Amino acid sequence: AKSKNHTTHNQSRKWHRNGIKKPRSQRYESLKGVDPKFLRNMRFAKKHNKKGLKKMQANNAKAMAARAEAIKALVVSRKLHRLAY
Amino acid sequence: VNVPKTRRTFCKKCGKHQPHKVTQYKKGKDSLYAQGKRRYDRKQSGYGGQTKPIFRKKAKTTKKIVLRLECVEPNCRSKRMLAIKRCKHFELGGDKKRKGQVIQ
Amino acid sequence: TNTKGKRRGTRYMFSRPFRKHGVVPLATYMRIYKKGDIVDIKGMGTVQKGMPHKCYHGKTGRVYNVTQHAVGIVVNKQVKGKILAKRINVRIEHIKHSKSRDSFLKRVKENDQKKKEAKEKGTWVQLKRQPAPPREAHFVRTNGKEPELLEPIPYEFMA
RNA sequence: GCCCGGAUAGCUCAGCGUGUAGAGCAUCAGACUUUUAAUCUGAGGGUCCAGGGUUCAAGUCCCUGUUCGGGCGCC
RNA sequence: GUCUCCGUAGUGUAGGGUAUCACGUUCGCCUAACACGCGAAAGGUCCUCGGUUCGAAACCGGGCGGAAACACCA
RNA sequence: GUCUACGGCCAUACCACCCUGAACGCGCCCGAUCUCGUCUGAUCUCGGAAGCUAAGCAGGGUCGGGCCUGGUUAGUACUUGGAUGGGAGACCGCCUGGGAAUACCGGGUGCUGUAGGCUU
RNA sequence: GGGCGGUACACCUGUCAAACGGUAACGCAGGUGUCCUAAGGCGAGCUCAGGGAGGACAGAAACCUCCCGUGGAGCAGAAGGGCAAAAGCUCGCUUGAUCUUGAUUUUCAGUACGAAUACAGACCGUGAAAGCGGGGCCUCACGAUCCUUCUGACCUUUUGGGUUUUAAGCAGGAGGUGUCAGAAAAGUUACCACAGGGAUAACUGGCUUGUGGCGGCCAAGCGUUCAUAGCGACGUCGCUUUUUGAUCCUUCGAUGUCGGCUCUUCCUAUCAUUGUGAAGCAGAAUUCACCAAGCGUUGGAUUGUUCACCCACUAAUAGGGA
RNA sequence: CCGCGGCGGGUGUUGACGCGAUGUGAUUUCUGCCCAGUGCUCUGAAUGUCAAAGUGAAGAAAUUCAAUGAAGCGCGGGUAAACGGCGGGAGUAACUAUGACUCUCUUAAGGUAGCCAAAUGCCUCGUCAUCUAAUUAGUGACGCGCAUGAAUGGAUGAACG
RNA sequence: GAAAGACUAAUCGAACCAUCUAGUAGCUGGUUCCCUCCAAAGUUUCCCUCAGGAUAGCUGGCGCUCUCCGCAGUUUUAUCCGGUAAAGCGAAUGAUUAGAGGUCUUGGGGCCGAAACGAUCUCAACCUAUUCUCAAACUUUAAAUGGGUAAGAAGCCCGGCUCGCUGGUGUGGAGCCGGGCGUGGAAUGCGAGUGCCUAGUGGGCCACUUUUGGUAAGCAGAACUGGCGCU
RNA sequence: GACCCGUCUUGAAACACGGACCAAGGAGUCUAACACGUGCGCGAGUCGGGGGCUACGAAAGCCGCCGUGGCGCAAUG
Ligand SMILES: CN(CC[C@H](N)CC(=O)N[C@H]1C=C[C@H](n2ccc(N)nc2=O)O[C@@H]1C(=O)O)C(=N)N
Ligand SMILES: [Mg+2]
Ligand SMILES: [Mg+2]
Ligand SMILES: [Mg+2]
Ligand SMILES: [Mg+2]
Ligand SMILES: [Mg+2]
Ligand SMILES: [Mg+2]
Ligand SMILES: [Mg+2]
Ligand SMILES: [Mg+2]
Ligand SMILES: [Mg+2]
Ligand SMILES: [Mg+2]
Ligand SMILES: [Mg+2]
Ligand SMILES: [Mg+2]
Ligand SMILES: [Mg+2]
Ligand SMILES: [Mg+2]
Ligand SMILES: [Mg+2]
Ligand SMILES: [Mg+2]
Ligand SMILES: [Mg+2]
Ligand SMILES: [Mg+2]
Ligand SMILES: [Mg+2]
Ligand SMILES: [Mg+2]
Ligand SMILES: [Mg+2]
Ligand SMILES: [Mg+2]
Ligand SMILES: [Mg+2]
Ligand SMILES: [Mg+2]
Ligand SMILES: [Mg+2]
Ligand SMILES: [Mg+2]
Ligand SMILES: [Mg+2]
Ligand SMILES: [Mg+2]
Ligand SMILES: [Mg+2]
Ligand SMILES: [Mg+2]
Ligand SMILES: [Mg+2]
Ligand SMILES: [Mg+2]
Ligand SMILES: [Mg+2]
Ligand SMILES: [Mg+2]
Ligand SMILES: [Mg+2]
Ligand SMILES: [Mg+2]
Ligand SMILES: [Mg+2]
Ligand SMILES: [Mg+2]
Ligand SMILES: [Mg+2]
Ligand SMILES: [Mg+2]
Ligand SMILES: [Mg+2]
Ligand SMILES: [Mg+2]
Ligand SMILES: [Mg+2]
Ligand SMILES: [Mg+2]
Ligand SMILES: [Mg+2]
Ligand SMILES: [Mg+2]
Ligand SMILES: [Mg+2]
Ligand SMILES: [Mg+2]
Ligand SMILES: [Mg+2]
Ligand SMILES: [Zn+2]
Repeated sequence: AKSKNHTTHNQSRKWHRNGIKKPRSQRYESLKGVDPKFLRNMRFAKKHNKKGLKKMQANNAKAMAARAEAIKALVVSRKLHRLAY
Repeated sequence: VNVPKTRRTFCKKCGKHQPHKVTQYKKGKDSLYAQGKRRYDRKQSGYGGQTKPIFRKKAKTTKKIVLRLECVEPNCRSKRMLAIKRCKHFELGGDKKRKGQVIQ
Repeated sequence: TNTKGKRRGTRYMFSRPFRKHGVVPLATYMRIYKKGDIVDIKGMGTVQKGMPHKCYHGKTGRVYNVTQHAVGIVVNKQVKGKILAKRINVRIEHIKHSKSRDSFLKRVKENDQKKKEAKEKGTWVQLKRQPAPPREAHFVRTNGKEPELLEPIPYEFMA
């Protein structure tokens, strides 16, 4: 009264009837598993960005005119050729 | 193994490290009014006999060891437990070995 | 029924190469590792702290974390049919750069150099890599003499 | 796990908090005209292990190393 | 059916730095000679080869010999 | 060409025997009051400067070992795929494509990416 | 096959593993259920085994001294890996073997316990210092609910309100389940009964031929002399299924199971008879081989006997299958 | 001894030459040694362990802790026609030499009287003599008995089957 | 019951008749009309589990968001990884044969010797150069097949802002508001993406090579692909 | 050309089992609960199932100061 024990006979195909999925890749990957000292300082810098908008606003509202003044300162044979005309 | 009687370590209530007093731990007596005893006797009595199981196949021959760390500064007087790995032979605070003597 | 230990079957793998034992040289450490770089993994038997499990020795991934003495890393693995995306924390000794991306970062620049130039020239310069074509017809000059006649050797028992 | 008693010279083994007894083996002698049996000295003692307190410990208490009684049992 | 001991003067036989008893047997001691009793002989490949060893027969196997063992349940 | 701190796998940089070493330098060397240590002022620590080329030093040398690279060994050994191809079987040939390693015979013996003082 | 015998029933180390990883058998060679206040954590300082040359008693081997000395030593245990101004050896100072949220790896269902790696917030140890350290240099040394016991906070509940005892509460360790993801458990039936199985034994038959039986080649010697008339050592190639083993394919909703009596047939590897060769064959006797299975191959004592053993006769008292 | 039960019932209309419970198996003849074990019984404050109740103290009380503590097991005597058991250390002379007498003693004593290859003895078809032309069986003997034996009965012997 | 587990209405190692009752079964057998479409597994972990169930796997059904950028059991070009077949002892770790030169490095005996490494025949070990064969749990070297990554807009390149972490120096990074750049940056082929409920199965077999035990087997046990089972 | 059908089985014409022959009868049903798909009405609300009022009919129709109540709109310790 014995019995077979272990085998791997049909599993290199029994896997390929529905494909081998590359892992679903995607942008904006998560932030779970980072050290809290780095993530704290990034959180306070994500919390006090609305303190310095005006110098950022006028310094982006100057290159729109320097570009609009810079772009303003910048601005086979013969029988066959006839028959294809 | 062999442990010394006084270890200096953390204390929860005081905040700092403070010296302690080390002794080991023994169990308390089973009280009779506790809920699993007022249930076990109330269920045991009458006919029917034995209900809950009885352990018989004891295998291993050793206990884990638990220390009982008591504070020393007479205003705190707090205690907490502690756990050490398994051992058979055991003592506290006596006759620490040395280096290089005559072994018979 | 083999065992399931941490370091099964790594006699030759964590071993040091021949005549390269001894002290870890000091230009392994002071190289810089940003986030996003591509990294291959090679084990080492000297510094036992922070080894990878034996099934990563050769794989290659990218970084998501930097620590005080370690970087986190995202790799890929194949378990019974599917593919898992798993992340570890590896000390610096067991880690190198990969130079696979570099001939691409040398060909992005070479192409944009070959594009900024000669576009204003109205020239059409070839950009795609094209495989090795079949070779051209060419002459062979035998000035004077004739080809050397070969002869298959007659057998004799060498031994 | 509770309580309880037990370990001494090479075998059995005494010890009365103020000291290591004994009987039988092994030697050397004495007694008998000579062998037997009995007579006597001598050699061997770490009082099962560490501490205690006492002037003084083998001895009371303490635990650990060794054998055993008994009643008990919810992971 | 094969595993467990052990092989040693002529007999049988005690046991990491020599080969030992008891008897077998030659010569010598007390005596009145006699018996008992006593002291010195011969006797050794400590089974046949290779290694551990400064030195192995007593440690290690491989091996040949003998004896004492075992095979159960249609 | 030298001193200080280094880099790379750390040998083309090692080991053994020889030899010449200008000037600045490094060192053996002179010593023991100064809380530096030893059984011992040798080693370690300090205060020094009469006197001189052995020194892991520096450079060259050996029909040198060693190492580093190249040919031979060799399209050999081995090998992914295939055949109603042999052979009693062991194993060997073919098509298709990949393809090693010693012995043996040759050449080399520190570049210094390096910053500061210096053959200047 | 069961049984007796074992643990491959939880773990780790080399090998089988076919050059990532994974991978089996009652496959091999081996080990564990612990040990340590230092054998843990820092720092200074040293360098080992063996070998040479010497030196009073000193010898194979005590201690001292000089030189060579890439690990040939050691690191508590099994074995690999790892280590030279150390992870070793010798001294110094101590208790990071402590307290607390998570994240990840390991086998893996990508669940747990176990073990481990990187971080972060506290208090300390250290070294002038940079930093190293939250347990043994790495790879093994261990454990669920339920219940119990202990500690923790000026904690909440103890039921019509209020106070004090008790109990119940939440958090963390411990009390163990080795059949190791965890029941509380000794035997026999020849007086025996039911549900099933050819997944699993006892007969035959099948494939195999080690053991048993039979036959070859080679040629050192025996043979008064002379290798091969007859024989054959150490060696080597085969067949046979009348012995026993090995295996488990078919039948367990049944193929009637040892011997003998009786009764036909068959094979040849021939005991005798027919015809013929060689002898160490003079005759008589006897041994050896070829074509050859038509014809024969017996009577009795003891044992359940197949087997054996012994008394007579004879031409001969050959061996077997279905 | 019966029985669910009571002043219940049988043995019992009975009384130790009697009821009841056991092992052996006629007569003749003998019945061995061992009380450590498992049983059985007797002396038990000669005492180590031993419930409920009734008692003392501390507490507001529920409670908690102490003294004392019946039988029986433990300790101590009796008992084998009660179950059951009966091995070992190698030679001691004065020729073979089995072996005198012992050697020798460890865990309660250590197979006596007597019988045998039996219906009990693996080696086994044991060896010797006889019975047969020839006997693995029978009868007589030897004992070292894998594993004979004394009321778990041993040896006996006319009649009977 | 003068005992054999005998007999007790043809029934006895616990009678017969009715009720709870249609008692339980991981165990044997059977399971009722046609066509059309799709189509498998005998493996994984845990179980007083090995004739069995849970779990993941394979399968079918109903739909959905887009297309009417994306993926692939494959190859090329760059790149790292590995210790197998071969080979090698004149290289370490282990096993092993025969001679050659030396001084004795030491002995057991010849040997002349009141002694010797004086001299010794030496057998012998000792040192140096050489030689014959080997290796799953030995290795300097080291192939074939084979295993991951990368092959542009999820990229490059210019301004600028915030930061309580890091800091000699706006240093060092990270995160943010903005702008600019398309010859689509190897070859070949193809429409893709996710989300539910769920049946059956977990007794497996043969060959080519590769391979362990065994004398060998139409025997037992594993790896790669392919088939019968389902034809 | 062509072995006899059902059945367990890795493997049936089997020396595996049940089956002499014809007619009728014969085996996934019934409640409660939950989960998901699908069809219908009303919609931040929905539902009268229990109760009442006025031959087929033991049906149908109504009641909102009979909407109490159920699930839902708000979780956590
Ligand atoms: C147990 N017995 C045997 C009688 C049994 N009831 C039936 C029977 O024949 N049993 C026997 C039959 C087969 C069994 N047996 C024997 C040999 C073997 N290799 N395998 C077996 O299974 O051994 C059994 C044995 O006697 O004990 C007795 N009480 N006598
Ligand atoms: Mg199976
Ligand atoms: Mg009661
Ligand atoms: Mg005298
Ligand atoms: Mg220079
Ligand atoms: Mg000048
Ligand atoms: Mg050279
Ligand atoms: Mg592979
Ligand atoms: Mg250690
Ligand atoms: Mg150090
Ligand atoms: Mg910290
Ligand atoms: Mg019977
Ligand atoms: Mg019978
Ligand atoms: Mg069968
Ligand atoms: Mg047969
Ligand atoms: Mg044979
Ligand atoms: Mg002759
Ligand atoms: Mg049948
Ligand atoms: Mg029949
Ligand atoms: Mg013939
Ligand atoms: Mg009687
Ligand atoms: Mg008795
Ligand atoms: Mg007798
Ligand atoms: Mg008779
Ligand atoms: Mg008897
Ligand atoms: Mg009697
Ligand atoms: Mg009668
Ligand atoms: Mg009977
Ligand atoms: Mg019954
Ligand atoms: Mg039914
Ligand atoms: Mg029924
Ligand atoms: Mg479909
Ligand atoms: Mg279980
Ligand atoms: Mg089953
Ligand atoms: Mg099932
Ligand atoms: Mg090999
Ligand atoms: Mg099979
Ligand atoms: Mg097979
Ligand atoms: Mg087919
Ligand atoms: Mg198919
Ligand atoms: Mg036809
Ligand atoms: Mg069937
Ligand atoms: Mg079945
Ligand atoms: Mg079958
Ligand atoms: Mg099937
Ligand atoms: Mg069929
Ligand atoms: Mg059937
Ligand atoms: Mg039928
Ligand atoms: Mg019908
Ligand atoms: Mg719905
Ligand atoms: Zn404290």
